[PDB]
Amino acid sequence: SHGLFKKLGIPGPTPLPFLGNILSYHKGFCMFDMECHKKYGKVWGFYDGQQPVLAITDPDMIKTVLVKECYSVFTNRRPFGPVGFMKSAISIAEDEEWKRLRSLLSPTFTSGKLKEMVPIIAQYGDVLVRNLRREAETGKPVTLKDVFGAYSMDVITSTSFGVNIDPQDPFVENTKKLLPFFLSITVFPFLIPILEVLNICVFPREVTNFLRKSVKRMKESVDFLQLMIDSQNALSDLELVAQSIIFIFAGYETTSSVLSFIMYELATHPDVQQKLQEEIDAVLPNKAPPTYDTVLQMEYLDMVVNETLRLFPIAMRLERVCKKDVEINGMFIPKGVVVMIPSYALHRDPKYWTEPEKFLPERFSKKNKDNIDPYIYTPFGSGPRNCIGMRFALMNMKLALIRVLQNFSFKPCKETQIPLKLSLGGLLQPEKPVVLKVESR
Amino acid sequence: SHGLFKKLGIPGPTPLPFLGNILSYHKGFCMFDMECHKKYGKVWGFYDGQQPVLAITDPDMIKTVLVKECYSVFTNRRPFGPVGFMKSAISIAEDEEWKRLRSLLSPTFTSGKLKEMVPIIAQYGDVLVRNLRREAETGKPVTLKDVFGAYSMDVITSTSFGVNIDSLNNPQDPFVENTKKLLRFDFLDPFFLSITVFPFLIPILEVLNICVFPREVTNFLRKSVKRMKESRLRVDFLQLMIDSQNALSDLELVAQSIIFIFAGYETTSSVLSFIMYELATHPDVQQKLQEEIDAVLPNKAPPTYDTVLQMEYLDMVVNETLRLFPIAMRLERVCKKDVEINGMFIPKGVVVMIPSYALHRDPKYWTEPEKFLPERFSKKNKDNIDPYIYTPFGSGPRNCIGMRFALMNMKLALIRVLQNFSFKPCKETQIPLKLSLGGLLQPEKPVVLKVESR
Ligand code: HEM
Ligand code: HEM
Ligand SMILES: CC(C)(C)OC(=O)N[C@H](CS[C@H](Cc1ccccc1)C(=O)NCCCc1cccnc1)Cc1ccccc1
Ligand SMILES: CC(C)(C)OC(=O)N[C@H](CS[C@H](Cc1ccccc1)C(=O)NCCCc1cccnc1)Cc1ccccc1
Repeated sequence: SHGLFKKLGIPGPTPLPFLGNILSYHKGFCMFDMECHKKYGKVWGFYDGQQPVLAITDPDMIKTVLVKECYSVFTNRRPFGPVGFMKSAISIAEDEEWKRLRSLLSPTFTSGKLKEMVPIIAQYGDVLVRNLRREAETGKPVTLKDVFGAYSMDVITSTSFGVNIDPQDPFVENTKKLLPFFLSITVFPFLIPILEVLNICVFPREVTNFLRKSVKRMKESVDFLQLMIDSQNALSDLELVAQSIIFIFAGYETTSSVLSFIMYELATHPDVQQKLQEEIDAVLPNKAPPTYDTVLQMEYLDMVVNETLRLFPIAMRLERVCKKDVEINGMFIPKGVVVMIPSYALHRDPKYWTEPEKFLPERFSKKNKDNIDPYIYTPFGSGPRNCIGMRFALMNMKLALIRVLQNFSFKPCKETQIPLKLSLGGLLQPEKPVVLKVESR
Repeated sequence: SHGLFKKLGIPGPTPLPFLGNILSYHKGFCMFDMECHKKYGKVWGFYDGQQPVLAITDPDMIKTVLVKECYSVFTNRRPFGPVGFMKSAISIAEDEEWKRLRSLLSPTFTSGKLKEMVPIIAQYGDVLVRNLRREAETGKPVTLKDVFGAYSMDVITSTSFGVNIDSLNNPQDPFVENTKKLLRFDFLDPFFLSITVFPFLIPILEVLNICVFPREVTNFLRKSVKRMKESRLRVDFLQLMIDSQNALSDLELVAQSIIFIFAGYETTSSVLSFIMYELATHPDVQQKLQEEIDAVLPNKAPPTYDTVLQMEYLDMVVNETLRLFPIAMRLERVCKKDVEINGMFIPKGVVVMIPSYALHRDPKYWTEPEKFLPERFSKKNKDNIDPYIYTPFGSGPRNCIGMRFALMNMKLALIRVLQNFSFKPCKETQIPLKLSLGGLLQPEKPVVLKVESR
């Protein structure tokens, strides 16, 4: 099954038996995609075990997979298991059950519901300034992911459940240890049903048994939880827990990690951090509380977040599974081949970005954003199955950037890893934690 | 009220009672703004009747009005009336209504939407080449405004509604004949010179259902858009308004559609006629432009989205023509509260105007400003260009929302036409071109040129 790409005339690295091309992951998913982006061109194919993975870079072919042929061919992602009861997760759901869950959780982040969340986040924006003021009056380098993780945990637990959880909070402690052995599932896809019918999972039982019991305590009979009960009156009780774990993890690990990526760039680029503080003071003088209209008005704030998401796409890749024999843009893709879109390799392609290594917010300016292909820059994906919490994540991260830059400035320390080396492992994280100096204003 | 600029120490022509400085418009908006820019300097003020109009020319002062203090101070334009139900149009909406309509219509011209419209425009390009070939085999000078307006009406009606109204031409198509008379602003006509100068005459006409647009063209466009709703039966301009309606009104949908139909017809065809006039009067520029198209698109290759963005000299010819002929001429903003920008106090109610025509021909910014030199916008010299002195589409949140669509439709026309034909002047070609001394930016005599095939 490894002579597939040799047959279709699609180039790619020579796979090893059983392992495939996984031994080339020693530098990471991103480094392997960039090396293959230069070695083989625009389209190459490699193997994750015996699972054939086809990488595409043509924007027209990307649009056909993500947007056009979504409900017809490229509907589901790579089968991920064993998950146990977490099979009902919208991020892992497939075919008809996904459309029911996607349409059930879509009204969670409308412009009206997002406008209601601004006063809720405005409360947590003050405790963030107060806790950072303690670490500002005392010369101590701040572990940013720590305090941002506490801020990111309160937002998603309040804007989705209405419950207040407020340094050793058992949620942040449990939600973080979903962070190895997967090396086997890529090589034993047949061991996935070995653990399904016999009920074995990959997620630790304690992080699920706690969250399953916490959602039941949350079931105090318009929120993200209130939508799932009104739609129940068909939604199951165990399916309700699976969607909460995805929202709790996405609201904590994604927002806080990107916020840590933004502060590092602003501290390592003083003129960029200064120009952003001046704009924030202009739109919001006297440290005025931010509103939904003032968040979208700050364009340089949007140009900074879009540039950081370009350099640091936490998802790195985009995966879709071809469910039947099709031919898109004059290229045949067999059934079962996982079509992959290297977001990291395309965000730093020298043939689409000038100086793709450096932090230049001028790329996303309204003067220059017309030269950016929306299918090359995909930090949240695209199509009907993109990031459903995209507008919620962009709002929460900007609310933290506004409320903090009004009161503090960020400078590098001695222990600040400059340049920031990304973790050579799996998910997109720095090797050493992001620590910076905080000075009051 | 005519002593406002005397109080603020701002220069300007002495106004007359009631009329103000309107009588200096005997040569037009452009000649008046250029005479004031040379006599009074960087900042001057005049009166459109009793309405004080402050003209600014400083790049930092223009950037503050158009970009910086947009949502807070300079958000709306001069009140234009009587318009009737057309007050809900995005170009005339004010404050929260415009902010709701602007975000509602911005996804119409994204990079993906414009790339979807290329195969649709490519269809009408072949019809344009065919009609230009009939008047080319026979030695007959062509009124470019006619053949480009029909092409501009085909493109904007299909890419925004999905309906094909003009077919094979049809030199008596109703849309072009009704849209060309939608609004013909003239000073020699009293009605406009009657208002403009006096604003205590707008609310009377509103209660009489009197509008600046004739009822014949509004009642037709009211039923034409209503007939243009065919669902159940793509995602275009019409599809965006209905999906956002499911709070958009029904008559508000026709209001925004009338603006898109007019802008797609008048702006695209008028600038194209200005471009072809410079190409015929400068065969070297037309030759050098034809060689670039043959290099990117050999053997008459069909133009695509990516190949259009590659032609630099095509972008340089369009930019220099838009410099010599800014169809908007002016950029006006209303100061809604007392402010002090760049060390200058501006009272509330004063209309801040940016003379785009006078700035595009300023000798202290452009070397030989009256000469057609596309080399000004070359990558060697484009860095020596201030983006707030050359504003053919405005700047800031309330700029031309159809800028990237207009630039594409004109280039897609220039490519497919120059691939097959060359343009030369005639006996009846007005050389030099005299601009209309009236209101809107048009030539006096229509641009007529001979069409030779290749
Ligand atoms: C900087 C922050 C975030 C980034 C960059 C991000 C990125 C992404 C990406 C790339 C995808 C896949 C798109 C595709 O496959 O085409 C995705 C899916 C998803 N995102 Fe996010 N995300 C972020 C934050 C969030 C947040 C705060 C939530 C809150 C609920 C969330 C919920 C989801 C869900 C549920 C999915 C799966 C959707 C589906 O399977 O239909 N994400 N995200
Ligand atoms: C060569 C072609 C065109 C030129 C030079 C041009 C120029 C301009 C200028 C200078 C403005 C005012 C900007 C400001 O005040 O800051 C404007 C506004 C506008 N233009 Fe155009 N335009 C062109 C074609 C088009 C097209 C094709 C459309 C299609 C819809 C369009 C729709 C509009 C609208 C709706 C506004 C008002 C925007 C608002 O009020 O928010 N224009 N145009
Ligand atoms: C990396 C590897 C090989 C291990 O496999 C993936 O884990 N890969 C996913 C498949 S299942 C994933 C598992 C999971 C993780 C944490 C908690 C619960 C389940 C999953 O459901 N996570 C949804 C998290 C929400 C989120 C996270 C980041 C950005 N936005 C939203 C495929 C996938 C990757 C990235 C985005 C969406 C889907
Ligand atoms: C000569 C005078 C007084 C009229 O003076 C202006 O022309 N002044 C406008 C004010 S109302 C204008 C009226 C109108 C005209 C024709 C059809 C419908 C309404 C208006 O709304 N037309 C929008 C047309 C779209 C367009 C036209 C040209 C370029 N792009 C887009 C203020 C104004 C000027 C320039 C751009 C936008 C607004």
